[PDB]
Amino acid sequence: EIVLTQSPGTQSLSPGERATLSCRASQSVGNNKLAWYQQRPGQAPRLLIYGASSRPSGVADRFSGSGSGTDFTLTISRLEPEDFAVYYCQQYGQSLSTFGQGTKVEVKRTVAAPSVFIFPPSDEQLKSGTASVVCLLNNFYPREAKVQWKVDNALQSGNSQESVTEQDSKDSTYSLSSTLTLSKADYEKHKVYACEVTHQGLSSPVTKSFNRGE
Amino acid sequence: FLGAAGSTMGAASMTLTVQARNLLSGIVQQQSNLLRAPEAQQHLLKLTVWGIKQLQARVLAVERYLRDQQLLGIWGCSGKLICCTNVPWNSSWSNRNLSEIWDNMTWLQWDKEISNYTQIIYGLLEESQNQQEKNEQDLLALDKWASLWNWFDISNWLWYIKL
Amino acid sequence: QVQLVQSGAEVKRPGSSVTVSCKASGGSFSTYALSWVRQAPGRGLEWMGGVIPLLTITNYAPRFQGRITITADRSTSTAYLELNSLRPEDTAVYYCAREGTTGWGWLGKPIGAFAHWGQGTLVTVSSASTKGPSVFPLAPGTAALGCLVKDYFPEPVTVSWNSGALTSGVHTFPAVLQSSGLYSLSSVVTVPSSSLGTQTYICNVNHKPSNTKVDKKVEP
Amino acid sequence: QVQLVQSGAEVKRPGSSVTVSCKASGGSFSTYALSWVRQAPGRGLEWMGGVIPLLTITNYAPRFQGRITITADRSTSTAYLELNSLRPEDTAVYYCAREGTTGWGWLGKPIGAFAHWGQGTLVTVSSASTKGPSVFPLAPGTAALGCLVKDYFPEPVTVSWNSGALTSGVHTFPAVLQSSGLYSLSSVVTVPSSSLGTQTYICNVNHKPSNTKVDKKVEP
Ligand SMILES: *[C@@H]1O[C@H](CO)[C@@H](O)[C@H](O)[C@H]1NC(C)=O
Ligand SMILES: *[C@@H]1O[C@H](CO)[C@@H](O)[C@H](O)[C@H]1NC(C)=O
Ligand SMILES: *[C@@H]1O[C@H](CO)[C@@H](O)[C@H](O)[C@H]1NC(C)=O
Ligand SMILES: *[C@@H]1O[C@H](CO)[C@@H](O)[C@H](O)[C@H]1NC(C)=O
Repeated sequence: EIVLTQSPGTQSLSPGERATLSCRASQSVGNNKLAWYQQRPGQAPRLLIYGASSRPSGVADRFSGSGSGTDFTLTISRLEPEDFAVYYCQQYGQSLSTFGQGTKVEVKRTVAAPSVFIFPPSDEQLKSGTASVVCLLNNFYPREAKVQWKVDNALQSGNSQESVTEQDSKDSTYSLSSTLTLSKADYEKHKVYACEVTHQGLSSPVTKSFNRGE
Repeated sequence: FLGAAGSTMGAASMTLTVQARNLLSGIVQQQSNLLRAPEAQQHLLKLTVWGIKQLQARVLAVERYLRDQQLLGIWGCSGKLICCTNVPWNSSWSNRNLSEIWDNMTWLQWDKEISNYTQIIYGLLEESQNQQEKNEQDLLALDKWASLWNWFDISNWLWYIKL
Repeated sequence: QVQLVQSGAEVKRPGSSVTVSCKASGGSFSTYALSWVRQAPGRGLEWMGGVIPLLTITNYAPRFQGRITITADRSTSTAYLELNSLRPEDTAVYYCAREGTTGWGWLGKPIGAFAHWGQGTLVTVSSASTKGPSVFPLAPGTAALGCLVKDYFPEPVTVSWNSGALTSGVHTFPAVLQSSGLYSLSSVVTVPSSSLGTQTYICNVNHKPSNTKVDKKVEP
Repeated sequence: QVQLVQSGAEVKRPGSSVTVSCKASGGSFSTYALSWVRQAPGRGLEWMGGVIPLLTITNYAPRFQGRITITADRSTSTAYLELNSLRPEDTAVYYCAREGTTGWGWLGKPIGAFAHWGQGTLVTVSSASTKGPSVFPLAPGTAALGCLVKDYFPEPVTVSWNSGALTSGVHTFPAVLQSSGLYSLSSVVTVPSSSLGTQTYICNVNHKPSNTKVDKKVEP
């Protein structure tokens, strides 16, 4: 087994930057057989460079593979707003194979602070005995941050999972929505619902304070 | 030309990482002096001493530089300076080490190693080049390339690719 | 060109087995290595194994060997994959992919790379049965707002506000394989506070196997 | 020198599975077309599909699909037949086949048709349990006589008369499949009516599933 291990992190580059990736493996693939696979979520993962050197008819020339032996290389000179996705490479050498680890390239604006909000649980689901306290992190950059809820003066981890959108191409920022599940009888008790969010832009953990009643 | 003939075959792996150290072009292109002037002379002299000696040397070089091309033709190696064969290293009794041969042994000492059985190897090579390989290739066409592959008796193709 | 119209996504009881199809169209069903790949819904990609229909050469998986079955039936010109022991960690998208060839066609020398592909369907096992959820006004210069499509079955729903008239500034959030046997979803947009009573923000949801598409008020 | 080493006989139930083997002692085995052909007693060679051990190329007979399990092994020099989900009509001699070779040798071009065989393996699939043979002698112008062996299960019975001395008139029959699935046999020894009194005529029946070697001297 050849554990293919590409290793740049988030390729947070500006539109128009040289998208150079690490693109290595555990050991050397036989006969340099590597294919280059662009991928978008929900679409077809598409071949770029077959044999890691030659490109088919129809694939754009700005895709360009290089390297040999154990670790290959992909460079992309111009960064278009549609190529900002996750990139992999995959061996067709030894009879067993695995794909790339995952490198996301994005639109790069500067670092920023959000407009934080939290939703109280709605009465329409509270009358069924199902509370849901939902935070919101609107128009922040970068995506990577941390969310520490204070539900009755305590840390929560296991009920408030996180749903985070990718970089919306209009505003070039991200959006987070953490959602904790609860019931109505606990909603009659809990007064503190304050997600203490930490970020480059959220240096101090702020709240949008509300209690049981609004 | 001949520039590392005294080196070991590992340092004469250097020779065949270049044009066998220029041996073949020195075979045919050292003719260029007697190619440049067997004819620049405009003199009568009524008789010729070199008219037999130079001519005998010339056609001797030509027949020697064609016997080897025909012998590479007879082992399917025509054109290729370095080619491999289906003849195995047989019961031939100079069985020894790989890291002894291609690291510490010159070409001349290697010729002194296998000075015997060399005509045995030369007779042996064309056997696997022809008597079954040419007959397998003659088999390989008297079957449709894309029509036999339905039988599930596809090994014949596999048999022709392993043995 | 080469079209690989995969069969649709499926729901099924866990612990049982599963079959999927991949009907090719164009090029050649045989003489080129059709194969099969995975990707967990959020992970990178993963190759499993393939088949070559003219000689039924099966090149199977390093780990899933013994539980995978790939066939090739050229007489009706399809290709099936049969996995077993359905489970929440068999949940991945399963793309069917064919090897491409040199030149613009489907007959010349192959390349060794997964050039032409198929649409793919997420092969996700089902725990519960269907469920129509309820949609809520999530109360907050700029008033935040959401329509929580929470604890339903099955995935997915979409969210469009005022029948898609409000189109910019949208921020949906993906459905979750959560810890209740159901599925939840969130979706927010950005409106001002002063236009609460003037413009009534009415999200529209589309849950197609549970059949609930209601207009829902947001007037916090 | 392609020689084939099978396994030993077995008694089983329907629905279970039997791993019978064919170890290739000698001969180029990994690249040649093995076949697994059984023969029910007195009928045609029932082909159950072969295998090439080089890339696991299982040419299947299209009538035993789903019930077959055919693999290969180069290290043990053995292809494995695994007839899962057995039936009582599987009672057959599980021969293992392998194609020949042009020549003049055992390494050249293959010919397709099977040349080499194993020792033959028998399955006796029945839910009746193992029994021991009970012989019952026929009492003696001549008047022939034998020994009725019965109440043995499974097959076979190996009768002996005078420890193999009287070798004429030992009409050796196959055991007939009786009404209750049982079997019977009588090697009826023909002797004249001049020595009906004293001379030894013993029926020694050995049955290796039972390991009972019954001795029985006949008497008028
Ligand atoms: C001669 O042999 C020595 C080994 O001691 C080596 O270093 C040197 O390169 C050789 N010379 C040539 C011309 O190959
Ligand atoms: C081959 O020969 C070298 C000496 O030239 C020696 O060091 C090495 O151990 C030999 N290898 C074997 C396998 O005999
Ligand atoms: C290796 O080569 C050197 C010089 O070429 C020689 O002196 C030495 O004896 C050689 N050793 C062997 C084991 O061939
Ligand atoms: C090689 O052939 C010659 C013939 O000239 C012979 O004398 C010698 O013994 C042979 N064997 C060797 C050098 O091992």
